Amino acid sequence: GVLYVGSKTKEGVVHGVATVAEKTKEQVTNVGGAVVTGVTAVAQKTVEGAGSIAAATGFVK
Amino acid sequence: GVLYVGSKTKEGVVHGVATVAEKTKEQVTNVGGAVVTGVTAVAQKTVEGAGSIAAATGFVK
Amino acid sequence: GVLYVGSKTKEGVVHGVATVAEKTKEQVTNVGGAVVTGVTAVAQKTVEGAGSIAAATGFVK
Amino acid sequence: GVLYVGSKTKEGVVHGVATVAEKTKEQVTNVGGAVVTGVTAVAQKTVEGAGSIAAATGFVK
Amino acid sequence: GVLYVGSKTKEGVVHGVATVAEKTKEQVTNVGGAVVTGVTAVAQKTVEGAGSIAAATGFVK
Amino acid sequence: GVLYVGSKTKEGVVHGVATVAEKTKEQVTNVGGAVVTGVTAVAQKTVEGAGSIAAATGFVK
Repeated sequence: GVLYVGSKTKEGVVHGVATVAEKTKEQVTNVGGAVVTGVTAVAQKTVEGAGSIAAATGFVK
Repeated sequence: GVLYVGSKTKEGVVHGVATVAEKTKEQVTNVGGAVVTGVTAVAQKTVEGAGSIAAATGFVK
Repeated sequence: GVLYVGSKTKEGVVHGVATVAEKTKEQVTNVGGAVVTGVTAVAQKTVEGAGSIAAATGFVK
Repeated sequence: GVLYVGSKTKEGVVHGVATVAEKTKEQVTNVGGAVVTGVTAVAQKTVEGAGSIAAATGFVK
Repeated sequence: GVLYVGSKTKEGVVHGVATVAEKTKEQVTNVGGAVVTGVTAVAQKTVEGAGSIAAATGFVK
Repeated sequence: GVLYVGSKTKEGVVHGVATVAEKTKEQVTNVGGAVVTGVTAVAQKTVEGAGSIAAATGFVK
């Protein structure tokens, strides 16, 4: 079906994901999967089958 | 069916996910799955089948 | 069916998820699944089948 | 001596002089002298001597 | 002496002099002298001697 | 002496003098003298001697 997105902004500002750490001993950072982060961000049908986007670290020390 | 999104903003400002830590010993940060974060953020039908987006760390020390 | 979203804002400001920690020993942060966080945030039909978005850490020490 | 004028407005709107007439036979409009009309309008020492600003029509039919 | 004018506006709008007539027979419009009309309009010492700014029509029919 | 004018506007809009007539028989329009009309309009010492700025029509029919 139809999906109409119309925007008439003026002076937009976007930040997406942001990670910060300090004085840590052991850092592990994992980002992704389906991050989109726009000014007119649009996502549709990220999975349309028996499929996975499991951005799963699995820290097993 | 129809899905109409119309916006006529002026001077919008967006922050999405934001993580901060300090003086930690062992840091583990996992982000994703279906993060979108827009000024006109739109998501639709993120899963349309027997599928998973399980952004599941599984810290097993 | 129809889903009409109309907005005529002026000077909007949005923060989404925000995590903060201090003096911790062992930090574990997991975010995602279907975070959207817009100025005109819209989600629809996040699951339309036998599927899961279980952003479930499972800290098993 | 000192004359300090400080303003920190936001969204100001000013109209100055405004004349309107209708169905008149004989119209005579005279404006001036020391009209100032600002958003931070300031006037000082408009006359500092034996001088005149007499915006005086003198309709003598 | 000192004369300090400071302004930190945002979105100002100014109209100065405005004349309107309709269905008149005989129109006479005279403007001037020391009209200033700013967003940070400032006037100072418009006359500093034996001098005149008499914007005086003198309609003598 | 000092005369300090500081402005930090954003999106200013100015109209100065504006004359309108309709269906008139005999129109006479005279403007001037010391019209200034700025966004940071400043005037100072418009007359500093035995002198005149008399923008005076003198309609003598």
